[PDB]
Amino acid sequence: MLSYRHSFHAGNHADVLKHTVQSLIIESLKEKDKPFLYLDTHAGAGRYQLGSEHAERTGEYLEGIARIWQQDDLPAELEAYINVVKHFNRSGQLRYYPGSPLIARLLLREQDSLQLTELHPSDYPLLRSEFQKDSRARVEKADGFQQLKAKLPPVSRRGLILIDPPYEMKTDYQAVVSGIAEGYKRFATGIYALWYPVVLRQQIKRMIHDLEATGIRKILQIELAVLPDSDRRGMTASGMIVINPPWKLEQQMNNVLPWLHSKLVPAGTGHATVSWIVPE
Ligand SMILES: C[S@@+](CC[C@H](N)C(=O)[O-])C[C@H]1O[C@@H](n2cnc3c(N)ncnc32)[C@H](O)[C@@H]1O
Repeated sequence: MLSYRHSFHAGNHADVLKHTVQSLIIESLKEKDKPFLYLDTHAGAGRYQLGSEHAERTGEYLEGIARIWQQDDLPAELEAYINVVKHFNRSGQLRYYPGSPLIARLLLREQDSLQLTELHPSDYPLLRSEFQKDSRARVEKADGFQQLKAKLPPVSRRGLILIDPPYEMKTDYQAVVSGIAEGYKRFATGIYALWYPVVLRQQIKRMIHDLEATGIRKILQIELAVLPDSDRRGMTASGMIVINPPWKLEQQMNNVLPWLHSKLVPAGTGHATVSWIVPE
């Protein structure tokens, strides 16, 4: 029960993909002056210490953010995200990694809003202190999936909903789908970004089945695999499923995925794809 700790994984290849997509979506939303909501259902601590014992045990950040953040030929699509990372590592050494709530905190504007939830008794107080005196943000110790009912639609009528669970309980694979259907019912023009791991390809196929069955349209799938699928290799890939993706997102991902994959996976194994689960 809440035994998952994101500090082991912070800044790994999956975070790099996830936060790339988050930032691009946010930048798109800012192309209109009107305010929007950023909703993070499973928000985490806010930032992560990479020198921590948990990070270095896996050291997964070494094969993720570390391989891209100082590249001189960084694609223009990655600048906003990487400039947030640099902000938290101004010494030029990689010591801290910003979670989704801090990427949002620095990319959102004065008029925009954040609604964040985190249940874990270590991570919640940490997240709360990240947002003291930032009156744009509401931070609660509550179930994230329940927010898709309670907080939608936003008063602004615009927004990004990031659903990023740890999949520690297998039930998450169903809960993400029913959660999205509940959210969509309330706010059908929302942008929903669902992160998923590939541990067993089986469970992803089924999840995508259930998503298709909701009848929701306009669903984009972005996946980066560092290894081919297996049933004995832990997490070999991760992806972002985006409902109502912004107009440029498909092209931006086509622009940046080959570079990303080349940097994250120098051996060239696995794959990286962008395609539609359900077209318009
Ligand atoms: C991996 S993290 C997400 C990190 C964050 N979104 C980021 O990008 O930096 C998943 C988190 O969800 C929390 N959690 C698990 N179940 C939850 C629930 N039902 N509601 C809210 N938070 C949950 C965990 O404690 C953990 O911090």
